[PDB]
Amino acid sequence: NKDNLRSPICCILGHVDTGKTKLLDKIRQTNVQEGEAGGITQQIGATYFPVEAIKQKTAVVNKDGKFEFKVPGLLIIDTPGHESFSNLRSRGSSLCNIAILVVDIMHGLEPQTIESLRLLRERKTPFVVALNKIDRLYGWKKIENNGFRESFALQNKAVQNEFRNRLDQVKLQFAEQGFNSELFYENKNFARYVSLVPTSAHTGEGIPDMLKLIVQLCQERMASSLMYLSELQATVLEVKAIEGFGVTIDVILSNGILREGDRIVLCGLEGPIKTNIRALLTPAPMRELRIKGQYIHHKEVKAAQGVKISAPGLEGAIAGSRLLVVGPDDDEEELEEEVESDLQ
Ligand SMILES: Nc1nc2c(ncn2[C@@H]2O[C@H](COP(=O)(O)OP(=O)(O)OP(=O)(O)O)[C@@H](O)[C@H]2O)c(=O)[nH]1
Ligand SMILES: [Mg+2]
Ligand code: NA
Repeated sequence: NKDNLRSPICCILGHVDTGKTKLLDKIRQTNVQEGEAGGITQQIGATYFPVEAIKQKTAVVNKDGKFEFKVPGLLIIDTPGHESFSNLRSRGSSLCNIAILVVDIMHGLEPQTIESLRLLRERKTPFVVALNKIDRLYGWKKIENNGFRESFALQNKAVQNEFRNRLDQVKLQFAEQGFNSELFYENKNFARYVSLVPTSAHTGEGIPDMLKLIVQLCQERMASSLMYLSELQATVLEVKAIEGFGVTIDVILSNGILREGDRIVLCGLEGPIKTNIRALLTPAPMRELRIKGQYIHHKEVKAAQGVKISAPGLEGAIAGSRLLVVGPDDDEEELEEEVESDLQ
């Protein structure tokens, strides 16, 4: 039932500078990419999108309202594309239920695209491809934040032909890597063929189509049990000292529910850590966990979400550690053993 709905996790993967973060900024209406050193992402990011927002941002490709939204929302995990962060792509990939693979339409598949495809294939993750930077097609005429088809229909013949040529090349490339793919509105087998959705992070065109498609992936490809909450599952992303809270952990809550005051167990350098949540915090909706802000204090947070936890004794917490909650009925040492076993 609806009071037990789970917000799924989507990872965005792709080669360096293909526009992962720029796409998320266009959706959030933020400017994270401009603040990044080097213009590159160097850590895992997480942003929560309430379904009310996704409905608004897909309205132009859902004008009558026939599309049925079932998810309460979606957590999207941003990852680096730079060669040196494979550990982070592997982590993000292992957390997600679905994914967006970003491909620069002007370049096609590149080395970390291929790395990413290996990850998606290994976990059999449902994904869609954002064929990004369509505004670089020579003579592209934009309508800001339009659906791709509406905009494509208005282009001159030369632009349409250049588009089709590049799409055909990118399809042949996916085929060579063992994936069949179709332009999204030509895909007759959403269950087995990858949908390609042309986008521009600069003009916003196609982003409504991409958001609709990732909801569809959650609702029509992700295992249906993952639409509802079950046993708590959570992963430590980072251990960071924060002004006025001391040593905190950033955590991806993958399943279940966290509560203020909860007593939690996780791996530490010198052994398991057992402590109490003094503050259970999130960013504002549609704002990055990897960005400093005023944080929202919660008594309760439901999965999936990226959270920050303040608790004594977090020094020595180990990034990548699983995290568990000691409930009214629990035996602790068992839990310690299984997180310690999963760490190794
Ligand atoms: N013309 C055009 N440029 C884009 C588009 N999307 C991204 N860019 C440019 O591409 C550059 C790289 O964008 P990023 O958002 O850093 O891409 P990324 O995939 O997140 O990069 P890494 O996280 O460093 O792997 C920036 O200069 C963007 O402004 C697009 O749709 N059109
Ligand atoms: Mg980035
Ligand atoms: Na970049």
